[PDB]
Amino acid sequence: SYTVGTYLAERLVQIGLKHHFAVAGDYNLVLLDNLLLNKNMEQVYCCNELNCGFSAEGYARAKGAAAAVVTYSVGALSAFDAIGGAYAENLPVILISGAPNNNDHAAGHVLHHALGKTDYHYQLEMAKNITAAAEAIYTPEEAPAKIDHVIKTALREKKPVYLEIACNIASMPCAAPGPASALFNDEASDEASLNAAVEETLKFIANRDKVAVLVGSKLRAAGAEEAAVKFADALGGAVATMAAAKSFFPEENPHYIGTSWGEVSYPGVEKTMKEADAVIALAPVFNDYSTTGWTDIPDPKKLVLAEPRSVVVNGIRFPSVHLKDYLTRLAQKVSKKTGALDFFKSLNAGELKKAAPADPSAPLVNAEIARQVEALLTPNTTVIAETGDSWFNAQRMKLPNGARVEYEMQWGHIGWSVPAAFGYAVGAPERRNILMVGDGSFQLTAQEVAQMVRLKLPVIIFLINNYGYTIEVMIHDGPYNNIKNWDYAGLMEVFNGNGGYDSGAGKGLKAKTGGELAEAIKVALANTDGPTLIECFIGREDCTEELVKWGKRVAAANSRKPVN
Amino acid sequence: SYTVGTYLAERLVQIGLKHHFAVAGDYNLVLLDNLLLNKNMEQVYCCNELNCGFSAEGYARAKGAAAAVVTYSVGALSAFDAIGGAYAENLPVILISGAPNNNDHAAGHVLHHALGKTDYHYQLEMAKNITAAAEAIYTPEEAPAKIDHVIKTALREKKPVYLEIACNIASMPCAAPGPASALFNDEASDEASLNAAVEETLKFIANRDKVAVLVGSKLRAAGAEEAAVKFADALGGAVATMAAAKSFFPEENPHYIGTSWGEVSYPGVEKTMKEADAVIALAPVFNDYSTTGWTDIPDPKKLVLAEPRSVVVNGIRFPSVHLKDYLTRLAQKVSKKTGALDFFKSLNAGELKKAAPADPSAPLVNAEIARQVEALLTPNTTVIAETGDSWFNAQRMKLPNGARVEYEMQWGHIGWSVPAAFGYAVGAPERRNILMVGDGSFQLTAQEVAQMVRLKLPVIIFLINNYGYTIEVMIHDGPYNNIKNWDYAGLMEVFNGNGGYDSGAGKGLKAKTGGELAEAIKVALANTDGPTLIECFIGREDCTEELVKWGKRVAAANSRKPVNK
Amino acid sequence: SYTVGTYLAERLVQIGLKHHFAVAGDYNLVLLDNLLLNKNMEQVYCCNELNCGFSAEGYARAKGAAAAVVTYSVGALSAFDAIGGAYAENLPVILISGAPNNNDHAAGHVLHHALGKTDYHYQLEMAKNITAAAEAIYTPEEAPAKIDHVIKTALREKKPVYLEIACNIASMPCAAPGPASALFNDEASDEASLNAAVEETLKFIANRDKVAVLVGSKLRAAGAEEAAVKFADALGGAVATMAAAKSFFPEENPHYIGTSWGEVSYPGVEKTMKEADAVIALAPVFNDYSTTGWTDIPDPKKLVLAEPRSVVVNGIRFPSVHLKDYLTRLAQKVSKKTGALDFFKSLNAGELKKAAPADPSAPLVNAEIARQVEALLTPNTTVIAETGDSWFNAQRMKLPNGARVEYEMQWGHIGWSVPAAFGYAVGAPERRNILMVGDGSFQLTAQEVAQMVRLKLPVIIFLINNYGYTIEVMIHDGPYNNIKNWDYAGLMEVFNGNGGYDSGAGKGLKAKTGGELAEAIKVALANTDGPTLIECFIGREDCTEELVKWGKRVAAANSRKPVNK
Repeated sequence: SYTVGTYLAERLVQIGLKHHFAVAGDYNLVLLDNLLLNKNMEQVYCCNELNCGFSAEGYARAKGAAAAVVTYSVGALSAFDAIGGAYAENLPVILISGAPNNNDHAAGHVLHHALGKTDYHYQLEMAKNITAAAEAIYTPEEAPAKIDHVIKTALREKKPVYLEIACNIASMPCAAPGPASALFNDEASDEASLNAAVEETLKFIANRDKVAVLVGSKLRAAGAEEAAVKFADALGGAVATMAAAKSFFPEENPHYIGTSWGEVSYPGVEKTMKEADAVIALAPVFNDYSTTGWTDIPDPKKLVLAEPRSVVVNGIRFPSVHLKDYLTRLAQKVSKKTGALDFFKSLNAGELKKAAPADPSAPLVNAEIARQVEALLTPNTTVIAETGDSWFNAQRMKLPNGARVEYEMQWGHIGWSVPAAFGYAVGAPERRNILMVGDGSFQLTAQEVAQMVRLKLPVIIFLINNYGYTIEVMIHDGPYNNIKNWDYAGLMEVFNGNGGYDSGAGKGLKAKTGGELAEAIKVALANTDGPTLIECFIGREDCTEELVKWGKRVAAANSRKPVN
Repeated sequence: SYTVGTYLAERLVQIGLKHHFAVAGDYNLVLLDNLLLNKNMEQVYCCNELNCGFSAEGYARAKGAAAAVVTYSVGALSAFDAIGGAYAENLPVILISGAPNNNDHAAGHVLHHALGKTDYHYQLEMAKNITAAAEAIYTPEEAPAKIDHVIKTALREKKPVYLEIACNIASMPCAAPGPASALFNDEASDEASLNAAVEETLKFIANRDKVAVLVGSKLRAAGAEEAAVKFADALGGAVATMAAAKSFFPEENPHYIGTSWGEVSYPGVEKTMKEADAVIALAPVFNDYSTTGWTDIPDPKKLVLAEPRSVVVNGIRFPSVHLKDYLTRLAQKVSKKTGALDFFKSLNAGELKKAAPADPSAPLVNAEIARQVEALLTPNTTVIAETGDSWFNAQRMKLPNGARVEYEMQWGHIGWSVPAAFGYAVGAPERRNILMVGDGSFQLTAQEVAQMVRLKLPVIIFLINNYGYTIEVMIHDGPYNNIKNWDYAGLMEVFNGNGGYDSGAGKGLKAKTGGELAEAIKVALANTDGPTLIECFIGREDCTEELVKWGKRVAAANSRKPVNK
Repeated sequence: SYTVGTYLAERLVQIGLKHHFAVAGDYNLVLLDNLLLNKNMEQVYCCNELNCGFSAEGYARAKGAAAAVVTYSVGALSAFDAIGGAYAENLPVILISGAPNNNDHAAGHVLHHALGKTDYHYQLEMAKNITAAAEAIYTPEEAPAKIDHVIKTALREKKPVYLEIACNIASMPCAAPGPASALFNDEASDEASLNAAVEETLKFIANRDKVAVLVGSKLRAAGAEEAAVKFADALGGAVATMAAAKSFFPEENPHYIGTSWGEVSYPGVEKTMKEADAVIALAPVFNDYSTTGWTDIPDPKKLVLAEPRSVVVNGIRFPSVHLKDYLTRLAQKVSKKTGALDFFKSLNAGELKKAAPADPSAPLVNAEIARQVEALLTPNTTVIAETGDSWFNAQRMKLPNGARVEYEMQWGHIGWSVPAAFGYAVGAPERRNILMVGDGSFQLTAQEVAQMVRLKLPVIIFLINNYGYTIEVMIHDGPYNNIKNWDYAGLMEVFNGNGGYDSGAGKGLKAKTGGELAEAIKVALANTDGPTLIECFIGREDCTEELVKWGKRVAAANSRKPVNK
C-alpha cells in the first residue's frame, strides 16, 4: 500500500526518473525517507538549494524531466531562481517543498523558517508566478490528485511545476497510482487543422523558390528534432540554426549551412536568410539576444511560424497542430525547393575561418583553447557552455552528429553551468561531459564540483582564467567587473579531502600554453574516477570577435532612451 | 481580413455562441463595434456587470458556453463575482474586459476608472484567482494565441477564463482564425487506464450485490448524462441523484429512486444508500451543503469515485479516464446487480407525500404554489430555482423526462436566478422557462427583468412574497433578516414604460389564493410577448419541512467551535 | 468583557461611526449580532453588496470614515468594486467579510459560497490589490491587533482596508480596546523639512509675481481645506479649482476665479493659468480626465507640487511634510502676490454665461433643469453628481459657502450616485441632499432608493430622462448606447409598497416643462418623510457644451494608436 511520499516516488519513477535531487531540512525529512523506499531511483544530495534546482535542470536536459526536493522557505525561495530558469528553458522540473505541520494553519502559530507571521500560503503564491502548475497538499486524501495534476502538466507543457507537502502527512496512507501511460496522455493534432496548415504552407511556398529553414530553441521541447530532419531532407532547402538551437539539427547534413545570428552568423548565412523568399521557423524564440538587439528580426511577410503546438502560415493561425505531426506530414507532401541552398553555395562564402594549431610553447590564447576542446568532440560528447565567451567558442565548433551543446540562453544565470553539468552528468554518465566556464561564473556555484567528486563523475571542466575579463570590461567598464582571483586548480584537492573522513579522485591542472593544455587534456581523459578541472590562463581582451560585435548591439538596445 | 476584435468574434461563433452579453464602457466601445461586425451572433445588453456575468452564466447552462464583455475595473470587478460563480458551477464563461490604451503602460500616467496609480496589472492578477486561464493582450500580434488559449482552456476545463484587450488595438489587423475543430480538440482517455479502471470496478463489485449509483452535479460538465443512463440500464441497480444533480438523470427511468440528501432524502433512499455494499458516485461534489453539515458522508470503503477525468476504485487512482468513456465501457461489461434496487422496493417506503389540491378560496400556502408549478412541468420546461425554499420546492417535483432544473448550489449567490433566467431564456427561447425566486433574492438583481421585457422573453416568474421570510428567521433571527416590501407586480408596468419612449409587454399579477394563482398561471401561459411575474402572497413560517431539517444541520456545522491546536 | 465582534464594534464607534452598513449572509450572522450589541451605532441594511459598498463610500464622504459588513465570496467579491472605488476616491472604508469556520482550513473540506476547492485564502489575496491593508482573522487572540492595524492604516492613509473574520470566532472572548486617541495617532511634519519646504517656496516665487493656486481633489483627504483658505487670503493670488475639487474651496472668496479644466474652464481661467509665473497645486490628481486627454498639463517649470504628505518645489522633494502644516506655515510667511488675480480681472472675461429663466410651458431643456437645481443650493446643501452630463451641470453651479458637491471622478462607476446618496443621507440627515443622475446610470443601482424610503430619507432625486442619451451617442454611436426605458416616477410607489406588509412615503413626479419642474420641486421640498424622484424629460442631443468639447478630447486620447517601440 502507498503513502503520500511513496505515491510521489512511484510517479517520479513512472515518468522515467532514475534520480531525484535533494537538500534535507526539518520540513522534508520524512518525505525524503518515503522517497528512499523506492529503490528504482537514487536520492542525490546537493550543497545548496539554488544548485539543487540547477542540478535538476541539467538532469532534465539529459533525461527529459527531473525533480528537486527542498525544505520550506529555507529550501524553496532560492530554488525559485532555478525553477524560473527551468521555465525559461522549457524543462519539466518538478519542485517539491516540505511544508509546515498541517495542524499549524489558522492556529495563530508562528513557525521557524517563516516570515514570523501566522499564515503560510506566501510560498505557494510566489511559486505560481514561475510555474505551469502549483499545488499545496495539506491532507493525505488530496495528495494523489494534486501530484498527478502537476506531473501531467509539467510533461505536457514542458514547464516546471510546484508541490508542497505538509511535513506530517508524507508517511500517511493514500490511494495507489494507476498506469504510467496516464501521465503522458496528451491530445493529438486536430486533423482538419493539421491538414489545413500543411496545405496553406504549400500554397505559400508555391511561387517562392528560395526557402530557408530556421531551427529554433524550442525544437527539443516539441520533440520534433527527428521530424525536422525528415522535413529538410524532403525540402532540399537551406537549414540554419539560431544560436540557442545549436546541436538541435545535424551539422553533417548536406542542407545545413551553419548559425544564423545577425551580424555574427556563419559566412554567407546572413545574406542567404536575407535573400530567401520564405523562411520556415521551427519553434523559434525571438528575444533581444537572438535578434542581436532587435537588429535581426525575420521579415513577417516571408515567415512561416511553426511553434510547438500551433502554426501561423499565410496569414492564418492554426492552433492544436503539434510541430512533430506538422513536419512529418509536410515532409510527405512538399516538393523540392533548393533555391536558397543553391544561392548559399553560389556565394562561395567559404567555411568559418578557424585558427591553425598554435606553437605549443607560446602563451595560451582563447582560440587555441577552443581549437583543442573542439578536437575532443565525439558523437558521444556534450558541451555545457556557460554565459560569456564560452557561448561563442561553443557556437564556432563543428559538431559530429550526436554531439550535443547545452545552452541557457533565455535565462542566462551565470553559474548555471556548474550544477547543470553535475546534474547532466548524473543523468548521462555514458557520455563525455565537457564544461566550459569562465572564472567569474564558476565562483557563484563552485561547491557543486564537490558533488562531482563525491559521485565520481568524470566531468572535464575548462575553467577560463582571464582574471574576470568579460565583454562588460570592454563596453561598460567599472570596478564591478573585477573579481577576487582564486587558485582554481587547487580547489580540486580541497574538495577531495584526501587524508580526511572520506576521499576523492578529482584532479586540478593548470595550462598556460597550448602544450600544457594538450597534456592536461590527456590527464583528464584518463581520469575516470572523478572530475578534472583544467585552469586555462589567458590574457585579458582575448575573446571571440563575435562576442564583441554581438555585445555592442545588445548593450545599445538595453540602453536606448525612453520614447514619448 | 481580421482584426483583434473580429478574430475574437469568429472564435466565439465557432464554439457555438449565438449571443454574447455586454455592458458598454469607454474602454470597450471599439471592441464592441468589431464584435458587431459578425452577424452570426447577437450582442445583448445588460443593466449592470454583475447581472451581465450571471446572464452569461445562465446562457452557458442552455448552450454549453457563453461570453460577457465589460469595461476596465468598474466593469470587471463586480463581474468577478459572477465569474467566481461560473467557476464554482463548472461553466465555460469567457469574460472579456476592455483595458487602457496600450501607450499608457510604464508611462507614469494616472487613468480614469483605475485606482489612481500608474500601473494596470492588478485586475489581471485578481482574475487569476477565479479563472482557469487569464491573459492580457497589449499588442495585436499577441491576440490570436491568447484568444485561442483561453477559449480552448475554458472548453476543456469547463471553467471561466479572462481576457483583457487594450482599447486601441481592437480594430488593428491580426492573423485569421483556423478551423473550429481545433478549439474542441482534447485528449482521449488513456486506453490502458480506461481498461484498468473498468476491470478494477468489476473486481470491486464482484461480491457486492447491493450496488447503488449516486449521480453528482458535475455529470453535465463531464458530458456524461447519456452514458450514465446506458450504465444504469446495464447495471440494474438503484440510482439516486444528489440535490444539485436534479434533472441530470431521467426520473421516469425505472431504476431511479429519487433524491439522496441525508435526512431530507426521498422516502427509503437514505436507508438504501446506507445498506448498499457499493456506491458508485458519478462526478460528485461533497461539500458542507450536499453532506447536510457533514452528517451524510459516503462510506469511503464502499465508494467508487468516478470524477469527470479520473476514477478512484478499489484503492487505486486512474487519471486520464474520461467519465463518458468509463461509463460507456463499463456498461458493456458489467453484470446485472439489482440488490439495492430490490432492497429499496422491499422497503415499501411509498412515494414522496405531496399535498392534495387546496381549496381555491383559502389563503395561499407554499405547498399549493409548488403543486401548481409542478403541474406546469413538461418535457420542454426548465425551472430556474433560487437559493432558499425554492431549492426544496423544486427538489420535491417529479420531472417528466426532458424537463430541466437549474441550481446554483455551489456558489449560492442570492439574486443569481433573475439574470440567470434572462440569459437562459435568450439561449433557449424554445423552452417553457420558469423562475422560482423569493422576494428578498429578487431585489438584488430585479432590474434584469427589464431586459426580459426588452427582448420579449416569455419567462414565467413565481415571486414568493412572504415578507422576506427565510430559514434564518427561524434558526438565527435578527433585524438583518427583514427587508423593505415592494409592490412586485407593479414593477412590471414600470419596466414596460408604456406611453413612453418605447414599450413593453410584461405582466404583473397577484395571487393570494389557489384560485387566483390558477388564473394568473393561465394569463402567464398566454403571454407570449414578454415575461409574466406572479406575486404569490404566503404567510411567514410557511416553508418546506426539508428546509427546516437541513437548515439546522448546516447552521450547526458552520458554527461549531474551534478545536484546539 | 469583549468578544472579537464587540471589540470591532467599539473601535468603529471610537473612530466616529454612528452607522455601519450590512448585508446578512450565513458567514457573518454572529458577527452582525455582536455588532448589534453596541447601541452607540446603528446597523443599516442594503439590497446588494455592491450598493452596500457604495453606501459606505457615500457615508465616508459625510462623516470621514465608514464600514461595510458582507459575507464570504458571494458578498465580498462584488463589494470589491466599491472598495476599489473608495481607494480611487481616498475614502477610509473598512470592509469586513465573514469567513469560513476556522476548523475548515487545511482539512480537505469543500465549502458552499466558495470556488469548489479546499483552500480559502483567495479572497484575501484579491483584496490586497485594492486596499491599503488586508488581514484575515482565524483565532480570537489575533483579532485585536489585526483590527487596530487595519483601522489605523485606513485613517492614516485615507484608503479602504479589508478584514475577514472566521464565522465561529466572532462571539469568542478577546482583550479589551484601549483609548480612541491611539487610532488617530500619526507622525507630525518633520520640522526641518517643513521649514525647508516653506523657504524653498518663498525663494521660488521671489521673482514670480503672477502666482496661481490650483486646488486639487485630494485636499479634503489631506484635511487641508481650511488651511488652503488661510494661505490664499495671505497670498492674494488667483485661486482655481480642478473639476474634481468642486466645493473644496469657498466660491464666495474674493480670490476664487472658477474652474480650471483645459478648454472647458470658466471664462478667463485657462488664459490666467497659462500666463502664471508659478502654479501652486494643492493635492492634485493629474489623470486623463482632469488634463482633458493630456491636452492641459501644468508646466513642470512653473509648478509647486504640494501633495498631502510631501512637497516638491524648486527642484527639491520634501517628504514628511503634511499639506495642512505646510499651508499654515506658508500663510504666516508669504508676501502678497496679486499678479495673476490682477491679470485675471484685467481680462474682463465676464462671468460664466448662464441661461435665463425659460418659458414655463415650453418643453423642458437641460439648461432649465440646471437653472432650477442651482436655485435650490443653500449653505446646507449637498449635490451628488453622477458621471455624465450631471458632472458638467454641477460644475457650472455657483455654490454658496458651505454647499457641497460630491464627485466620483477618479473611479467613475456609473450607478455610484444612488447608493452613495443613500449612504451620504444616512450620515448627514441635517442637510438638503440632492441627487443628479441620468436614466442609464440610475438603472444599475436603482433598488437602493427603496432603502431611502425605508429609512425615511428626504433625498431629492433629479432623474434626467433623455432615453439613455449620453456623449457616446454623439461621438461613438452604437446599439450599446441604447437602454430600455422605464417609468421612473412609478418606481417610487413600487418601493413604497403601500397597502402591503409595510409602508413608504416616497414620491415620484414627472416634469416635461419648466413649470412642471417648479411644481415638482415644491412638492419635493415639502416631502420630509421619504425621497422624492423627479423624472425630468428632455430631448436627446440636449447636453452641456462642455461635455461635448471635453468628451471629444478624452475619446481621442483613449483611442490613439500604438507607438512603435
